[PDB]
Amino acid sequence: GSSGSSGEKPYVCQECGKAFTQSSCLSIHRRVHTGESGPSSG
Ligand SMILES: [Zn+2]
Repeated sequence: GSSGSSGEKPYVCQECGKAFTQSSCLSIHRRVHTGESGPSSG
């Protein structure tokens, strides 16, 4: 379900744009947030 208000899991990465169902997740994420990705893939 969804509510009609803001302030839902403030922790939201912007570099790649990935959310997390749990908390204190973005923390460890930033740790392994090195390198980039492009359309070119194997
Ligand atoms: Zn990210």
